[PDB]
Amino acid sequence: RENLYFQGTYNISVVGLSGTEKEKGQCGIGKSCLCNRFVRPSADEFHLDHTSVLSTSDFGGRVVNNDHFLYWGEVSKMHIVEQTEFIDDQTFQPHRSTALQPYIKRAAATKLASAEKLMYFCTDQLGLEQDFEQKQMPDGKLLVDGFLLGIDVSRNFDDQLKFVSNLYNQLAKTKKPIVVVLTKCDEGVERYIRDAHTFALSKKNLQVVETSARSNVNVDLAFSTLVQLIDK
Ligand SMILES: Nc1nc2c(ncn2[C@@H]2O[C@H](COP(=O)(O)OP(=O)(O)NP(=O)(O)O)[C@@H](O)[C@H]2O)c(=O)[nH]1
Ligand SMILES: [Mg+2]
Ligand SMILES: [Mg+2]
Repeated sequence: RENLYFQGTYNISVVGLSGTEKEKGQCGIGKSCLCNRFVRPSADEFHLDHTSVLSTSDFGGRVVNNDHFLYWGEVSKMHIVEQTEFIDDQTFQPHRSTALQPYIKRAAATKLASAEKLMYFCTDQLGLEQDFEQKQMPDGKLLVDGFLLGIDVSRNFDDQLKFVSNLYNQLAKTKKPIVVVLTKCDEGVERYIRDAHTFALSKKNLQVVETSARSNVNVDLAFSTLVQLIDK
């Protein structure tokens, strides 16, 4: 409720350039690794490799649950979702392509009902979910409180930033708090970092947190920064 000092639970959606392997140059922008390091930061539980190329069976399992988002779990309360795009492992087109909103619209969704969705660990889990802990997304539904807007600044960047700008506009229409997160800063390019900062400075009170999921720098800070903004 709006009158409370701390709302106590925070549903955070992590978004950024997403699509086919080709649209990502066979290299995603860092959403999954950011989420993974936040929710389960131990070396034993952190995976650098989280493919979004899935079989129809993987896509229809209870972890993916016919969604283009993943429930990464609960941090203790913060519930973490990654908005992405899953492609078929034979046709290489998005799962349910004809039925889908474009990513920018999909990713800006603030009501995320996926009943009996299980928490995601890794693509190994998929269709083998009995082999992992089975934690369900709360209430089968999340009302998004805020967004982390990811930008890969590591060494086609200008097209990424164009996409980020269009995605930002969709997010801003929600009137939900947004924090820009620069990802893979352990390999960061100063020109890219500078351009990302210029973009965020063009907006009203848009903070930028510089992160590395790989080196485990500023991951908690990115999320805490958003939680603080949510409660303002
Ligand atoms: N150097 C470096 N590489 C990283 C970092 N985070 C992720 N990566 C690399 O970038 C790859 C893609 O990261 P990933 O988190 O899966 O991206 P994504 O945005 O989830 N991709 P998708 O759009 O497919 O869901 C990883 O497999 C890893 O090689 C980081 O902090 N530093
Ligand atoms: Mg991912
Ligand atoms: Mg409040």
